[PDB]
Amino acid sequence: RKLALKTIDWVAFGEIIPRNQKAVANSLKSWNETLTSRLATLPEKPPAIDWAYYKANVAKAGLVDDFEKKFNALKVPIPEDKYTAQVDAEEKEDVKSCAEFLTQSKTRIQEYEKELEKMRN
Amino acid sequence: EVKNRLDYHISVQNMMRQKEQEHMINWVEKRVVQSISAQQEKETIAKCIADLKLLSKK
Repeated sequence: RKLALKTIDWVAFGEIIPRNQKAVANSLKSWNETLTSRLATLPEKPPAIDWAYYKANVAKAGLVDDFEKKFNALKVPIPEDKYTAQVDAEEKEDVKSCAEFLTQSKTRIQEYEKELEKMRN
Repeated sequence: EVKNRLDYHISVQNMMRQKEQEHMINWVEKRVVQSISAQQEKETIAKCIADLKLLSKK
């Protein structure tokens, strides 16, 4: 796969703590860092292999040739999602934030402003 | 994981070459050194050259 690249605003996050996901945040910082700083250091590939020259200097011969062909012909597996429904579980809770909560909230908020006008006046 | 297996095969062939080499060497050199000086002229052939030292060094 890749890397999620995304943005972290730390006073925002941490404060958010809607109880059913709150806990994750506090832990989530520390978990992320582990991966973050670690991956930054490592290299992703190792050295490469000149099988011919090594083979010529081996005396248990044809084995290296076997391993060589099999290695070069071979592909290793990959690692895969348990969860790309989380991706979507967002947009649903985002409906929760906006429309559901937004609108009824928005109306209240606006009114107070207009209200304040007159109660300044 | 591959590399280590390869290094063993190479390393053994190296180690065995030396472990033969010294024993082969000692066995050869202890055999033919026992001869030689029966030809005293391995001695003379250098008195020859050693004389080409005694001359041609000064």
